[PDB]
Amino acid sequence: MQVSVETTQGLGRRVTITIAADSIETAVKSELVNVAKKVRIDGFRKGKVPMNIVAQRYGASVRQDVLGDLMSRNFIDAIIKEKINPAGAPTYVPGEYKLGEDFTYSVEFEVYPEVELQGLEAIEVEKPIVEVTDADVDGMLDTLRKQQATWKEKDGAVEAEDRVTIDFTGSVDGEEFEGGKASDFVLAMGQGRMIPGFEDGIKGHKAGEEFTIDVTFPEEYHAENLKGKAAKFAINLKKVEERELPELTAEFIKRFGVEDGSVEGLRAEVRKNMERELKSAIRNRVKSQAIEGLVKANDIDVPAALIDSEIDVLRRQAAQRFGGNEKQALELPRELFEEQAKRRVVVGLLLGEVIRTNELKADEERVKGLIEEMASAYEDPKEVIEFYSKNKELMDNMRNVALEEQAVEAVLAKAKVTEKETTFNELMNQQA
Repeated sequence: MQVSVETTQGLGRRVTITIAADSIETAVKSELVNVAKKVRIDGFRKGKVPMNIVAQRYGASVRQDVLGDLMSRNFIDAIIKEKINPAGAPTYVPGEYKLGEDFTYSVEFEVYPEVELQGLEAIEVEKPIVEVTDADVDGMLDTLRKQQATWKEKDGAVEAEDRVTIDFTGSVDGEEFEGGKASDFVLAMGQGRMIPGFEDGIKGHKAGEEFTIDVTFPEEYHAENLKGKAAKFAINLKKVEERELPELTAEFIKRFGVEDGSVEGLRAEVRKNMERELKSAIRNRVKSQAIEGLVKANDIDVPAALIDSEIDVLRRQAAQRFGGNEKQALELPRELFEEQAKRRVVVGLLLGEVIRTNELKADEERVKGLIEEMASAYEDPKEVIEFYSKNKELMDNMRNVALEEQAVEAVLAKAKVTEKETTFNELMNQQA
C-alpha cells in the first residue's frame, strides 16, 4: 500500500492511500467464498473454473462492501505504522473507481493536540478550613420552621419581616406617576420585594393608621422617568401579620424523616445533611480552583469533532430534563452549549496530559469507595454493589471518575496551595 499524508489546517490532516488492483481482486475472491460458506453453498463448487475467474464473473454483488472494508482496514494500518492518532471519527473520501484498476481514496480528520503542561507550579489553590457549627444547625432549623410557618396576626408593630396589606400612591413632588396604583396589596417584607428604603419606613405604623413616607428610586431603575428621583408614598396600613414558627411536635419533626420526633434528632438530621453539603462545596472549591489554574495557563488547539460530540452530549442531557425528548435535542441551537462544550473538551485534554505525564491508573480502592458512597443511599447498598461489580460497563466509567479526581490531585500537588479558615456560609456559595 502506498500512503501519503497532508497537513491541512491546525489539527487537520488528509491521509491518502492507494490499494492495488490485485489486492482488491483478492478481497473480492475472499468475500465471494465467505458469502458462499455462510449461505452453505461452498460445497457445490467443483473447480471446473478457477477462483480468479468466478471473482471476475460474480464479484459484482460484493465489490462495494469489499472496497469499503478495504478503505477502512487499510486506513487503520496506515495510522498504526505512521503512529497517527485521529480525534473523533475520520471522514473517508474516495476518488473514482475504475473497474479492474487500482483505487485511491483519502481520509480527512483532525489529530489530538500536543500538550506541554505549563504553569502548574504557578497555579494557586486556596483550601478552606470549615466546619458546620452549632450556630449553623440552629440557624437552619430556624429556617425550616420559617419555611413552613403560619401567618398569625397582631396590631401595632410592623416589624422588619412581617407581611402587610396596603393601598398606596406615589408623589414625586406633587404628581402621581405611571405606577403607584395600589388597591389592597400584600407585601411580605424582609424579602426586598420593594424599592430599598420603601418598606423600612413602614416598619412602625400601627395595624390601621395611615401616613406618608419619603423614598428614592435606585439610580438604575428601569423607569427612566423615576430613576434617581425622590418621591413620597401614601400608605394605607390595614393589616399586620407575624409569621409564627409553627409545629415542633412529632407530626412535624418526623415529617423531615426523623422517625422519633425527638428534637435532639432533628438536629442530627440537619447536622448530618449540612456536613454532607459542606463536604461537597469544599471538593468543588478546591477542584474548580485547581482546574481554572490549569486551563488558564494552558491554551491549546481543540479539535472540532470532539467539541461537536460534547455538544450532542450536552443537548441530550438538556432534553432529558426538558421532559426528555430523545433526538429533539439535536434541535436545541448549537451555540447554546458551544462554549461550555469546548470547555469540557479542554479540561479533558489537559487532565489527560496530566495523567500521561504521571502515568496514573484508576485507583481501584478509591473506585470501590465511590461505589459505596453511591450505594450508601439505597435501602440495600449491598445489592447495588453486587450489581455494579458484575457490570464492567458501569465499572470502567467509575474508574474514569476516580482517575479524574486523581488527575486533579496531581495538580493540587505541584501547586501553591494556600489554606484558610472560613464559614459554612462562605462555602455554601455553590452558585457556580
